[PDB]
Amino acid sequence: ALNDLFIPETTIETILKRLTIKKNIILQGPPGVGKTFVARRLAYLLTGEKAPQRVNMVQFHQSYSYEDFIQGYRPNGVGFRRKDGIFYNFCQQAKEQPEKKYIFIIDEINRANLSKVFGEVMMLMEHDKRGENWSVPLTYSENDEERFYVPENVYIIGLMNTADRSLAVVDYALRRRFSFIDIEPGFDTPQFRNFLLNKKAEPSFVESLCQKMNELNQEISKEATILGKGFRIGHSYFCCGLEDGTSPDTQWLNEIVMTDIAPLLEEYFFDDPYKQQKWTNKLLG
Amino acid sequence: YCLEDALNDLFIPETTIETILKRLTIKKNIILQGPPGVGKTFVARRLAYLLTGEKAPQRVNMVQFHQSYSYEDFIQGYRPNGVGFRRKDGIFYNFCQQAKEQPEKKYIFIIDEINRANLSKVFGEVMMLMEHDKRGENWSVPLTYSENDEERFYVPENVYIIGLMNTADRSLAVVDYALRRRFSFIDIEPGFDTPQFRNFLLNKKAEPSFVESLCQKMNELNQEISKEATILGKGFRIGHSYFCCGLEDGTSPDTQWLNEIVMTDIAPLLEEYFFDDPYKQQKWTNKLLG
Amino acid sequence: YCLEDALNDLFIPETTIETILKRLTIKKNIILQGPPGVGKTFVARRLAYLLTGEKAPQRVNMVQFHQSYSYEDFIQGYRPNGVGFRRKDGIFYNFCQQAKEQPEKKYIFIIDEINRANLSKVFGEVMMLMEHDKRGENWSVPLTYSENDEERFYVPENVYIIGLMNTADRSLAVVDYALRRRFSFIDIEPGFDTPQFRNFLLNKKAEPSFVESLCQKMNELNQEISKEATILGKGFRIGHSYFCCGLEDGTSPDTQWLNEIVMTDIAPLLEEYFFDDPYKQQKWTNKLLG
Amino acid sequence: QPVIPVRNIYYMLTYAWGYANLEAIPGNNLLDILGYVLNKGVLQLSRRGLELDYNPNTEIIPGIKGRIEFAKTIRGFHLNHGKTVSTFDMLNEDTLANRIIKSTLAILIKHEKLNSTIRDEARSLYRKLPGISTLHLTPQHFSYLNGGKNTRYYKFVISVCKFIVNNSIPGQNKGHYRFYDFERNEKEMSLLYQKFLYEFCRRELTSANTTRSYLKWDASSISDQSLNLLPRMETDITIRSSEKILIVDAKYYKSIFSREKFHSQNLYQLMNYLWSLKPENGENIGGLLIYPHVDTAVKHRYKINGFDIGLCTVNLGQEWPCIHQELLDIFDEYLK
Amino acid sequence: NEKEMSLLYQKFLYEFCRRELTSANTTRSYLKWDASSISDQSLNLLPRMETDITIRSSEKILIVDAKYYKSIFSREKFHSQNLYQLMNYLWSLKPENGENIGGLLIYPHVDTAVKHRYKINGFDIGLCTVNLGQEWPCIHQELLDIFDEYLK
Ligand SMILES: Nc1nc2c(ncn2[C@@H]2O[C@H](COP(=O)(O)OP(=O)(O)NP(=O)(O)O)[C@@H](O)[C@H]2O)c(=O)[nH]1
Ligand SMILES: Nc1nc2c(ncn2[C@@H]2O[C@H](COP(=O)(O)OP(=O)(O)NP(=O)(O)O)[C@@H](O)[C@H]2O)c(=O)[nH]1
Ligand SMILES: Nc1nc2c(ncn2[C@@H]2O[C@H](COP(=O)(O)OP(=O)(O)O)[C@@H](O)[C@H]2O)c(=O)[nH]1
Ligand SMILES: [Mg+2]
Ligand SMILES: [Mg+2]
Repeated sequence: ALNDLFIPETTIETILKRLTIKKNIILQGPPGVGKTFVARRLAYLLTGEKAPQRVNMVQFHQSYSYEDFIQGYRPNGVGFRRKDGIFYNFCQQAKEQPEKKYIFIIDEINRANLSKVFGEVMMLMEHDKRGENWSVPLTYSENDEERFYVPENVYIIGLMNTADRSLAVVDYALRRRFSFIDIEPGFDTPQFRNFLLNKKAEPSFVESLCQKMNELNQEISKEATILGKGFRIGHSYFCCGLEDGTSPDTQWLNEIVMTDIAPLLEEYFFDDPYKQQKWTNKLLG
Repeated sequence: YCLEDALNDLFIPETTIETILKRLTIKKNIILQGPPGVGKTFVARRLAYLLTGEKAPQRVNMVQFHQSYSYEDFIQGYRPNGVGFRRKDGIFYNFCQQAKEQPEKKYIFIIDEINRANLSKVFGEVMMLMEHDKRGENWSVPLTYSENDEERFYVPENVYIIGLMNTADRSLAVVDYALRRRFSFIDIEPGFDTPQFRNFLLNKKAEPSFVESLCQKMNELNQEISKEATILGKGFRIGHSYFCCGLEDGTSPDTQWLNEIVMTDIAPLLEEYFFDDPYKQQKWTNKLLG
Repeated sequence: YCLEDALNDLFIPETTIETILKRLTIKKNIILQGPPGVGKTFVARRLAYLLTGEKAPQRVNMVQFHQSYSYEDFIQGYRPNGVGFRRKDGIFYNFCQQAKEQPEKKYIFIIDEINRANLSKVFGEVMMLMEHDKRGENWSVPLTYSENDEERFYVPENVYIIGLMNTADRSLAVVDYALRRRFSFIDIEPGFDTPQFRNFLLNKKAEPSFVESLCQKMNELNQEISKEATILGKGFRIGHSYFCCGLEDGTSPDTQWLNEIVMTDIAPLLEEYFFDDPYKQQKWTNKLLG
Repeated sequence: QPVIPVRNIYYMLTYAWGYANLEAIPGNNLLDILGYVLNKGVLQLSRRGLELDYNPNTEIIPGIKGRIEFAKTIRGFHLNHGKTVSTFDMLNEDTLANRIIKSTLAILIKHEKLNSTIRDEARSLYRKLPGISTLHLTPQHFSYLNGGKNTRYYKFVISVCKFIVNNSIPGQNKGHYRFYDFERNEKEMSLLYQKFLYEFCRRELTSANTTRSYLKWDASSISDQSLNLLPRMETDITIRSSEKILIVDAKYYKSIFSREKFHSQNLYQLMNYLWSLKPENGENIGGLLIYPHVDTAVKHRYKINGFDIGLCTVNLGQEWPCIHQELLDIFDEYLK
Repeated sequence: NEKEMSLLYQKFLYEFCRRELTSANTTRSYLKWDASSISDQSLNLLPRMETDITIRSSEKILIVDAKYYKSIFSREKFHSQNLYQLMNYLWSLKPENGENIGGLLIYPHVDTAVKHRYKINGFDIGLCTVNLGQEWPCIHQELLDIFDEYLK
C-alpha cells in the first residue's frame, strides 16, 4: 500500500515513529490532501498487511454520542436492549489478536465534542493508561466486575480540517493526548509529478501546473494572521478525474479550476472579487 | 419536460441556470443561496423536472427543514404505537429506496430552509455517504438503529440533493461547517436589471419608462445595503417578488399599485433594517414613491 | 353583515380597512402592527365577518402566541395517552382540514401577539405553504411526524391568516426577513384626530370643547414620543383605548375623570417610558391635568 | 501639534451619543477619562441592578422543569434513565449587553498606558462578575444591539465600550493594548463634530426645529431622470424656525488651528445647498460656517450671492460651560 | 499617491490643451468672489478660487476641473465631490460678454469611457470618463473628440 503517496517519505516515516510511541495522532491540513487516504494506507503499513477487516473508520459530527460509539440502549420489539457500539466492538476484536495491530480512524474529530462521545474512556485511550491494570467499570455496565480496557495494540488516528473559518479554539481534551501532525499540501513533490509524468502530461505542463498553484498557496500563507497556512489549496482534485485515460492538458485543467477551485476561492475570498479575478487568470493565462 | 416551458417565465439568466445544471450533475449536492424573493423555491421545482425531462411527482420529493426536524424522522427512527415502539423508515431512506429501483432515471430531493436546522442532527451518519464521491454500494454503511450490522444504507448515485438557503438573517454570518464541504453554494442575484423581469411587466400593460425608473431605484437601494457589512450584508437586499405578485386580476401597474406595495412591504422592512436612522427610512420611501 | 355595520363604532379610518381587504384578498396573510390600545384585537374579530360576509363563528378561529407555543402544539405533535403516547393533530392542521371541507366559503385564522413566539419553530413546514402562490394540491408537502404511508398537507386557498403584533416591546419583533415577506404589515394609528373617535365621546354627554382639548394634548405628547428613536420610537405612542372605556355607566367625561386616568395609568407609564428626569414627567402630567 | 484638551472631548462624545465629576481624575489622556466613566458607570448600574433577561434553556435534566418536550424525550429515550428534555427559563445576567461590558473591561485592564488606580478598580469589577462569559468583540455584536431593548443608561456605557473596542491597537506586547490617538485624525474628529452639533441643537434649541434635510438637485438631464452621477447631497444640519431657515456646515481641520492661508473648502458645498434648497415659506435663507479654534473665537458675516453667510470659530479649550454659552450665542445671532 | 496623481492629472491636461488645441486659447485664471463684507474688505479668510483650466471660444468660455479619484478607477456611488467647486466658479464668474458659459468634468478611468451632458441650473455642465491604459496614440485621439463636442 506504499507505491504512490504524494506526501513526502520523511513525514510518513515520522508519523510511524510518532504513532508507535504516542498511539494517538491527529492529521491537520487543508481539504483535498487525502487525509483519509494516507491514514488508510498508513494503517496498512503499521500492520504491514493491506487488510480491511482490522481497520474501521467513522466520521464524527456534533450529534455523535457515546450511545452510538460505545454502549447504548436501543429498543427491540418489546423492551430496551443494550447495543454494542463501534469502538467497544472494535476492541473486543482487538483483544483476540494482541500481537497484531488494530487501527481506528476518526474523521472530523474536531467537529464533535470528544468528552460526551468518549465519556469515561477518554482517560484510558491515552497511551500510558492502557491495559488490564487501568480497567474501569463502564457507565451502562449492569455488573461492576465487567470492565473495559483499551489494549495497547489499538492506535487512534484522527483527521482534522484546518481550512474552516468557523474554527476558533481547539478542544483542550484533544490536545492533551493527541499529537497533532501537519500535512502540507504537497503540490510540488517528486512522486506527484512522476505520477503525472507517467500519465500523458508533458514536463512543461507540470512546471506550469506547480508554479501557478504555488504562488496561490504562497499568497495565503503570506497573509498569515488574516488567513492560516492551512487554507492553502491541496492536490487531490488533480489526482482524481483521470481514471478514464484522458490526457491531462490545459483543456482538461480548466474544468477543475472553474468547477472546484473557483467556488473554493469564492468562499475563501468573500471580500474582493477583483482579487479573485487576478488569481483565476494566472492559472490558465 | 421541455426547457421552453421552464425558462422564459424565469427571471434568472439562462447563463446562471446552465452553471446550476453543471454543478448539479457533477456534484449532486447544490445550494442556492439568495435573499427572499428571488425564486429559489420557484426554480428548484422546475430544475428537477428539467433534469428528469418529465413531470412526475414520484421522482421528486420536497421538504422544509426547521428546528424540530431530526434524524429520527428524516431517515430512520422509532415511533410509538398505542404502547409499543416500532421502527419506521424515514423520508430519505424511503426515497432512496425508490431511487435504487431505477438507477438511470435522475431523482431529486429538495430541502428548503436548510440553515434553520443543524444538518448534523438530521442527516447524521449520512453526511458521510451523502457527499458526491462517496456514493454507491461500495461505501455502504449500517445505520445507527439497524437491528443487525448486515442491513446497510447507501445514498445511490442517481439522487441529487437541492438545498434552498436564504441569507436574510444576522445569525447566518456563522455559516454551518457541514453545508460548505458537502454542498456547493450558488448565489442568486436579485435581478431587477434583467431583460426578462421587464418583459413580464411589459406584457402586463406597463409603460416602458415607468419600469426602468423602478429598476434604477431598486438597484440603487440594494446597492446602499450592499455597502454595509456590520448591520446589513449583501444578502439582506430586496428581492423581485413583491412586484411580480398581485397582477393576476388584470390590474395594471402604476404608482398606485407600487404605493401600496411600498407602504405594506418595503417601508416597514426598511423600518426594521434602518432603526438607528429614522430619517434614512424617509429618504428612501419618498424616493421610492417618486 | 357588511362594512357599514362594522365601521359604525370603529375609530380606524375606512381607508385602511379597504387597504386591509386589498392586501388580504390578494396576499391572504397580513399583520396589523400598532401600539397597544388601537383596536387591533377589536377589528380582527370583525374582519372575519366581512370576508365571509356572514356572522358564523365556526369559520373563525382565534388564538394567542405565548412564547411557549411549539410545532407539537400548532400542527403535529405527540401527546400522552393513558400509558403510551399518540400523535395528535394540532389546531391549525385541524383547521385547514375544516377549511378544505368547503372551498367556497372563506376561513379565517387569527393569531394574536404573533410577534412573541419563535415563529420559525411553530409554523415550520407551513412557512412556505402559507403564502398565496404556494397553496393548493400542487404544492403538497409531507410533514415531520407524518405516517410512513405518504400523506401530504397543503394550506388551502380559502384560508386567511391575520396577525396582531404590538410595536411597543422592541425585543419581540420579527427579524426573520424570510418570514416577514409572507406577511403584509398594516400600521394602525392611535386614532385621536379622527371625528369617529370624537363622535363616540360627544354622544356620551360630553362637551365638544373638552373633546377637542383632549386630542390636542395627546397628539402633542405622541410627537414627543415619536420624535425620539433611541428608546421611545414611533411605535410606542399612546393608544386611545384608555379613554374609550369606563364611561358605559353614564360617567360624563370631565377633567375629574381625566384626572383619574392620568394619575393612575398614564403617569406610571410615562415615568417608566422616560426614566431619565422627573421634570419631563411632571411637565406632561401637568399638561394633561392643566 | 495642538489639539483640544482631552477632557472637553468627552462632552462632545456625550452629545454625539445622545446620552459627572472629572475634576478628581489626574490622568489627562482620554482613556483615563473614559475608563473612569465606564468603571464608575458599571458601579452605578449594579446599585439599581443589571439587566436580567430570561433565556430559555432546552436541556436534559432528571425531572420535570417547566415544559417537557415530548418528542426529544421519546426520540432519545431519556425517560428510561429518569431524564426528560424540558424547556425552562433561566434568569441570568449573561445577556449580550452585559457580556460586552465585561469583555471591554478586560481591554481596559490590558491597556499598557492607563492609571494604576483605574486598573485596580476595573480588575476588581471583572472579578465581581463571575457568571458572565468573556467574549471576543467585533462590531457585528454591537450591530445586533441597535434594537435598544436596554435602558437609556445601558446604552451609554455600551457606546463607551463601542468606542474603546474600535480605538484599541496592540502596543509593546502581543497581549496588551494601546490607545488610538483619536484627536490627531481629522475625519473622526470631524464626524464627531458634525454629529455633536446635530444632537446638540435638538436638545438646546427647543425654540427652533432641527432636522437634517436631504436635498435634490434642481437639475434635469436629457439622458437620465436618475442623476446618479451627480453628488449625493445631504445637509450637515438645518435649523428651521418660522422667522428664518439656516443650514450649517461644520468641519474639523488642522490647518485652521494655525492662526496665513485659510482652509474654507467646505464653503463650496454650502452655496449649492442654499441654491438647490427652495423654501415654500419664503421667510429667508442663511448659512453658517463654524469651525473649532483653540485660542479665541472670531465671527464674520457675508452677503455673497444674495445669501447671508457666517464664518465663525469657537475657542475649544476655554471651558465647557462657557462653551455652551458661546455655541448658543452664535446661533442666536445668525438664526435671528 | 492620489494627491500627486490628481495634481499631476491637472497639469497633464493643462499643457495637453495648449499643444493640441492650437485654435483655442487656454488659460488658468484667478477668480474673485462676489462677496462684500463690512468686517474684511480683502476677503482674505475666504478661499482662493483659481480655475484649473479655462479655454475660451467666441461662442462660449469653457471651464474644466479634473482630478484623480480612487473610487472611479474601480467599477455604484459616484465620487464627484468636485462638482461643488465648479458651480461656484461659474456662479462667481459673470463674463462681460454674457453670451454663454461652458462647463465640463473629465475623470480618468481604466476600463471604459463614458460621456454625459447636464443642464443643472441653466448652465452647461458635462461629465465624462475616459479609459486609460488603452494606448497613448488613440487615447490622445479620443481626448480630442471630447473637447470638440462640449466646446460647441
Ligand atoms: N413568474 C415568476 N415568478 C417568480 C420569479 N421569480 C420569483 N418568482 C415568484 O416569487 C414568489 C416567491 O418565490 P420564492 O422562491 O418562494 O422566494 P423564496 O426565496 O423561496 N422565499 P424565501 O427565501 O423567503 O423562502 C413566487 O410567486 C415565485 O414564482 C420569476 O422569475 N417569474
Ligand atoms: N368601542 C370601541 N372600542 C375600541 C375601539 N377601538 C379600540 N377600542 C377598545 O380599546 C380596547 C383595546 O383594544 P385592543 O384591540 O385590544 O388593542 P390591542 O392592541 O389589541 N391591545 P394589546 O396591544 O395590548 O394587545 C378594547 O376595549 C377595544 O374595544 C373602537 O373603535 N370602539
Ligand atoms: N491515488 C491517489 N489518490 C490520492 C492521493 N492523495 C489524495 N488522493 C485522493 O483524493 C481523494 C480525496 O481524499 P480525501 O482527503 O479523503 O477527501 P476529503 O474528505 O474531501 O478530505 C481520495 O480519492 C484520495 O484517495 C494520492 O496520493 N494518490
Ligand atoms: Mg422558499
Ligand atoms: Mg390583542
